[PDB]
Amino acid sequence: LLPSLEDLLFYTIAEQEKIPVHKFITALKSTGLRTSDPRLKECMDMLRLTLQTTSVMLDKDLFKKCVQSNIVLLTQAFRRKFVIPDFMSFTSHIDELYESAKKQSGGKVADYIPQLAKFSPDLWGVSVCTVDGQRHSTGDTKVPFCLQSCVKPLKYAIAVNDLGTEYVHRYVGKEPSGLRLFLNEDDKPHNPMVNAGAIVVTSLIKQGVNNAEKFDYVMQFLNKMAGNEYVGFSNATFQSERESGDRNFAIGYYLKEKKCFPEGTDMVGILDFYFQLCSIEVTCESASVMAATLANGGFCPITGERVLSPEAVRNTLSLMHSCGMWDFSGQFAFHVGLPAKSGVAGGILLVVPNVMGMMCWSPPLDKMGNSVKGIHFCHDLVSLCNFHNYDNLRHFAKKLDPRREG
Amino acid sequence: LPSLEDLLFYTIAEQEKIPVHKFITALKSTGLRTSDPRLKECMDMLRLTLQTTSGVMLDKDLFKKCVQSNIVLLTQAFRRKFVIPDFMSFTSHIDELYESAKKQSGGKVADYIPQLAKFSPDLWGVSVCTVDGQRHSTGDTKVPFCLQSCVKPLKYAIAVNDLGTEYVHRYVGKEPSGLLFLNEDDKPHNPMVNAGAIVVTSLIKQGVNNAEKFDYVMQFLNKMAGNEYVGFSNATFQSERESGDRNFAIGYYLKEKKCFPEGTDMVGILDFYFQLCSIEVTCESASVMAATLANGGFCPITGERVLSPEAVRNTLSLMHSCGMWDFSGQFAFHVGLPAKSGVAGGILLVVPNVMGMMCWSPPLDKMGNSVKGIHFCHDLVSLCNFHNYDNLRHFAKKLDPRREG
Amino acid sequence: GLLPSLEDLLFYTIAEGQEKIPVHKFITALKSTGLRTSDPRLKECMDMLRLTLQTTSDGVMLDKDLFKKCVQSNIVLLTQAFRRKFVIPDFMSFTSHIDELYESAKKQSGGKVADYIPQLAKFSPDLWGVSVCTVDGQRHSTGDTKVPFCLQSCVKPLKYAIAVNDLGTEYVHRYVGKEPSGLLFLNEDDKPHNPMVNAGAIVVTSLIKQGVNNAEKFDYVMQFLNKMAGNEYVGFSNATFQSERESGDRNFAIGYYLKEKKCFPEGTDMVGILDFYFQLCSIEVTCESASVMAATLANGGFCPITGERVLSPEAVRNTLSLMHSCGMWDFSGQFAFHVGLPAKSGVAGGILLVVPNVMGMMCWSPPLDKMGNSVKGIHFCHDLVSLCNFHNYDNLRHFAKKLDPRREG
Amino acid sequence: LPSLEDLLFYTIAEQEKIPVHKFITALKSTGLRTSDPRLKECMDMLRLTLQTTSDGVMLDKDLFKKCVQSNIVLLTQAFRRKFVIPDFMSFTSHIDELYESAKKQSGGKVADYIPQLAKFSPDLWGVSVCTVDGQRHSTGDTKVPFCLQSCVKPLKYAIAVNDLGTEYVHRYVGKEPSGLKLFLNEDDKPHNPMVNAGAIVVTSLIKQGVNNAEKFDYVMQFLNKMAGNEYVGFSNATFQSERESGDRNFAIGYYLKEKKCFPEGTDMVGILDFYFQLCSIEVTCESASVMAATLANGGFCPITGERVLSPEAVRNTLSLMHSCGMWDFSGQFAFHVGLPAKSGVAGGILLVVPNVMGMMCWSPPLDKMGNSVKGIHFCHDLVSLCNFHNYDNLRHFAKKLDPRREG
Ligand SMILES: NC(=O)CC[C@H](N)C(=O)O
Ligand SMILES: NC(=O)CC[C@H](N)C(=O)O
Ligand SMILES: NC(=O)CC[C@H](N)C(=O)O
Ligand SMILES: NC(=O)CC[C@H](N)C(=O)O
Repeated sequence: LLPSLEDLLFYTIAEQEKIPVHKFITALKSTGLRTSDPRLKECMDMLRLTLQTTSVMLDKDLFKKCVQSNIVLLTQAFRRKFVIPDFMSFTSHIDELYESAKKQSGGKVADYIPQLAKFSPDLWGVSVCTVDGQRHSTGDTKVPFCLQSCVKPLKYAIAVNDLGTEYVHRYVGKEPSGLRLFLNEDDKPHNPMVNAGAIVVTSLIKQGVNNAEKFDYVMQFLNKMAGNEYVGFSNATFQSERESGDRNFAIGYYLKEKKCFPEGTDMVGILDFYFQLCSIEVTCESASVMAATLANGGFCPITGERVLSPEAVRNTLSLMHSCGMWDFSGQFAFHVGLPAKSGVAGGILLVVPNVMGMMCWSPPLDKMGNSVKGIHFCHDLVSLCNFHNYDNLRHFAKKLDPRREG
Repeated sequence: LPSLEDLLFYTIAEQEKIPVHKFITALKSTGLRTSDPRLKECMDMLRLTLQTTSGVMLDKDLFKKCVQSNIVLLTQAFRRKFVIPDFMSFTSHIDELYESAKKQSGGKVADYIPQLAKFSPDLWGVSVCTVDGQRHSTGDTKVPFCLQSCVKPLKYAIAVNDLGTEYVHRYVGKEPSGLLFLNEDDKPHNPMVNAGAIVVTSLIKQGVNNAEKFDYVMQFLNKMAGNEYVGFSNATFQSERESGDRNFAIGYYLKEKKCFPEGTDMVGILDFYFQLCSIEVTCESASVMAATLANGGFCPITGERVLSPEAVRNTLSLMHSCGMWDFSGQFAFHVGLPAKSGVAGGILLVVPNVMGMMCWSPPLDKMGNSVKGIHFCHDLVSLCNFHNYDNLRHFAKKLDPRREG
Repeated sequence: GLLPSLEDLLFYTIAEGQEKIPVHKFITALKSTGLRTSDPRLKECMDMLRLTLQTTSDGVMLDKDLFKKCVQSNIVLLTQAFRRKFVIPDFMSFTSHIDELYESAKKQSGGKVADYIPQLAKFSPDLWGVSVCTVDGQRHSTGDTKVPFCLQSCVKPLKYAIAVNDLGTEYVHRYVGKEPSGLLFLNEDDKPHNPMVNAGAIVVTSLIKQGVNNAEKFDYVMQFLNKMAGNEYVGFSNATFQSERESGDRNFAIGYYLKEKKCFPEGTDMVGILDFYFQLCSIEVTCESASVMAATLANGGFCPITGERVLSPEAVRNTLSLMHSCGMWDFSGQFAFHVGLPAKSGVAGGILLVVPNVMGMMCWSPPLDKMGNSVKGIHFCHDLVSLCNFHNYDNLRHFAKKLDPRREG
Repeated sequence: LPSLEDLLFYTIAEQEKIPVHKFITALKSTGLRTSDPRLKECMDMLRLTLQTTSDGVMLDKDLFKKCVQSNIVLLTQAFRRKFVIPDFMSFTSHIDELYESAKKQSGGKVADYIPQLAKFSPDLWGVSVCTVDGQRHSTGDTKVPFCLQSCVKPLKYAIAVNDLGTEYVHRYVGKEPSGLKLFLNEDDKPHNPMVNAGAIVVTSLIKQGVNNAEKFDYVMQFLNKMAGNEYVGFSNATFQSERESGDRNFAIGYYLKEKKCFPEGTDMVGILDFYFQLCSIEVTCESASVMAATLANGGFCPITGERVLSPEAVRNTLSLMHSCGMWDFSGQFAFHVGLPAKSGVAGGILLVVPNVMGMMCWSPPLDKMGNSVKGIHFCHDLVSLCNFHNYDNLRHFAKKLDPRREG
């Protein structure tokens, strides 16, 4: 009845009675998946074992032997079922967008922390990870840098995940500021995407256990969001933050005075936990998986595991849309229309919902604290593709739609 | 090789002839209306065919004679290619949401003018027009009422269409205020508040007189509504102009702050502004206007291009963040849909790529938003993965009407 | 025992040991006290001197009989003048300081004549006048002190004083606040912040003489300013009034906003009140007549050159308090701290200035600084308090090196 | 030309010898206290004369001269009704009536944010007067120690301006009411020295360079001069509680440091400590009234004659007390009362009637704006009765009475 889906896929990769391993790997990579994709491990484990047998071809039987455990995911890849079918074409566009933004040399590397915010201004990296796990990187995408305020969406998602929308917003608002004292009309910080809200959010997570276990908890959570790619910690940055955090201590003592914390909070300990979270290191590549988890409804696209509740992800994307780019948030929301969160190390965590996640990193910031190259890339991207939140999917004038074939 | 009309014919038959009522009943179940302008040739031919009797049955060749001219649309309709395939199931959910909000009898009918205070608190209508022209109304959806601030996205869309983003926003901002009148640049905060709308009004069709400015807008609103009802309440306009002290304060303040293009007659612009607020619609015709905004600027029941994609994207963005007065931030967070409320009780609602809607009930909550409409919008999104930041693949237990199963 | 008459006592002081006093010698001695022979309180004495001067061809010598005859009806005021009982006893010396202060402020030629209406733009920037009227009626002017100009916002304390005079403190402040704003139309009770800014002045205007028409209201205020000015010059610039009404978009915005917020007494015709407000801004004074108005405020509401009670002590105290904190636009806080005098500036370049218990002054020069205050006048105010212990919180017993013109040596 | 001693002697012995009690009784009726530091030589010689009895309790012209000669100028001013309030006993009667009227105002809440303030009885109420000539009057609980709290804010600003001048001090602090927490005005300075942010900055200007123990002693020595060496103490219990519960003040201090509002070389956390100490300095109504009298008298302490503050310091302090001294009530207090005043959370109101007298009113129960209810009531009543409003007129003042005039 059914010519096995393995056999079907074998005769679309051949046409020619055996398939060399290199030709299978090359074709796989042209789909956008990496050979290292964790959902492909059994297939790659079977390829490693078959290759050990001789100093290397593949009949229909050996092909079924290697692909049968992952045949569904491989088929969607090879039959152009992914969110961006023509990924190689899309990748060329990202590279042009990267090169155009590389010429933008304005901005100043933040210097308030000595601790390696002596980063080179020429550092510039862009990483893409689609909701189906297709990957592309250009530039300095393996270099660790601190999330800084890029961590704010992530830890708010964690808190809404563990505690729910209602409890979290007992303590922090859900709206942009006004031209920004610290607290809105209900004497809550305005939203989780500014320092006061992030500090209150930090006090909500894993209450009860000590700070060392809270950090372990958040790290394990970030690991799931990144599909177990690079997450780390900059103790140097942490020490800088805690010695130069005069504004944050002011916020902390103010929040404590206005009774903004859940009962039982040690505010100075929370501030320390806050500085730790800002000092978490990612790379562009690992951070883009984190964004793609947000783009994919809370499922990590390269592992398939449910990481956040959909309520946590919708809420996070909403507040990233309106509050994520500091004083530029209103203009960014209007011209780019994408959930994004910037950080003072030069990172912009960018989310194209249902499509892809991205991390852009260039240390030189503009006057509002946003990476100059990153802001430029974001504008170009949406000017090229119909990814703006309120672009139309049918009628989009000169823009390109990478979700489509023609 | 075999004809599209025949394939469609063989789908509706099973049975060498299709009864006419069978064809019509199947067509309406898709959600298209018999009166759809894109179906006029089909329906005229059906009407003419029945006159020249010879019975009431359509064989293959007669079927081809009738549907030939609109075959593409009739097939997208019949092959379940529309944005909401199981439209009748969705329709029944709309009615449920309608009946829930009907019971929310709270709020106060606006009474700063006699025309608004006249309206019964119990008038409540909801109308739906998808981006493919599928229609559904429940309640008081053929009762005329004034757009009031619901016109503000529409005239801004007209301004961006004729003038572009960069020009228009020399005069008006693009953010919620959070709080007045002017932002840090001495511009009104956004086009969705009186000060910004008054300035947007002064950008439209500069040079010509007010009668021609108005007719230019009315003809524009007619295209957005697929030529359904757009009218004018002179009674409301006269009351607006004699009780709008606040609006006169804004207008003089704008003139003092030099907020208008050079050559503006501010009191004339205020008059034009009051006229735009007094334009009348029904839920049904306003829902087509919203659907045009849902459909990238093409009117879904006529196929006509009305607005630039740029105008539509801008308007949706500012409706999202600024369209529900002091509730805008909470609406964006919990509903996540572009919407615009007005003091007559209307909420102009857009679900991008899906549909436009108009909800109307005169009683307002103390933020100025129709109580029944606010309740309906929350219910709608609690039920369907329509929130701007819902996910289209993983959406918990929400219903997705774009799908079949 | 009995009485050697006060008239004869005074005659001997003026008659330096001689038999008769020539009339010119009496006038010169009188003028040296600071009083003007035209002082309304001295009219009988001057009438009698004029009658005596009629009997003779040229000049007359006054014996004690003729002296008592001319002087008897005003002998008390004349005795205080001549026995140095006036608030500034050595007025000639003080007058020389005012002239020095005047001359050095004359050199401050910066600022910009207001030009939002043509009438204000036409005034030359070198017009500069300063006039002093003490609470005892001693007068001094230097510069362009008889040139009419519009009170503009300088009228704001005056109509507020009229409203408190007629209506009381509690009623008036149902409608307007009593504090400086800081940073925009209404305070937290939805009242204009104070009567010294446009919104509060417009509301104050709607409180005065309600129920009669605008023409009768203006006559009423005009008569009131005449009393405050001791019947010196008060007028009206219809040209300024017309330009104000056609140019004041900000004031129309304010009036529509106040109407919206229900800031007016019930029954107010708001555009009619705006018209009345433009009229009040267009009232004309000179430095000399305006200094008498200031001196009425310095003197607890008694006009010092007529002795008539013009305003209640309550109206005057309220007015001086709000001029102190709110009278110099955005510069009020600095002016209160460094000058410490109730003052009120206007866009024509006037600064109505009060030294309570001492004197009133009008300084006028059209060129304004970026805050709307006359450059020369502001310079003069600072100099005056650098020189004399007139600051609100200068101490009257220990004031270090400042002069105190109230004291003899 | 007869001698001032003899002239005064005749004025008192209407008749060849004055009894001592008669001299003392007439002296106290001028309002001067027999303990006045300016009268010590007179008082010392009087008691020494009583020891060597002889004549009895009777003073002749030569004994009177021996006793009063060293203080004759002051005693003559007193006895010849030349003090600023000549009929002091009558004025005293009015103060008493005003006191009793405010005593019936039992509203308000004692501050409870630290236990030291919470333990004070609501019914404590005292009012003390010291004129610029040293005339003294007290009614109620005027010998009960309480903390200055924010009443110290004008006193340390006055010290700062005295030592450093107006221009330097106001590089760091503004000179106007705020009207609109905010913390900072447009120039990124605290609005004025009468609010916590400005006071904290002013605290950081005094005796820069020396340690906090020496800064504190410098200030205490300064307050003791203002108070004519009457009680100035310290509540370490209040200080401990202040620093343990001053979250808001730590917020301000870190914000101030973030915005670079301190002089360079400032240890903000140590300045916060010094600030809590200044708030914990103790006075009584009687000694605090002398402090306010010093401000009333252009910087001279009226019961010692000592120059304590420059006139510049005093004028600045009185100006900012006028417009900024009663928290959110400042604008209304300036309009209706028109007197320089400073309230504090322990119930004190430091009150200055310039050229006339200083006062301290104290009652712990505060109103919703932080001001003592009985004290606010007394200040209104005082100015309703007397032409002491800054913009009252000294010649035409309606039905008010002027205690400076005789009739
Ligand atoms: N803006 C950022 O990226 C955060 C920087 C730093 N951790 C702060 O809290 O201010
Ligand atoms: N909210 C509204 O619908 C406003 C309408 C009304 N005409 C106004 O301009 O205020
Ligand atoms: N400062 C002024 O004198 C302004 C007066 C002017 N007529 C106005 O109402 O604005
Ligand atoms: N406000 C006061 O008078 C004292 C309390 C104030 N919180 C302080 O700094 O001590």
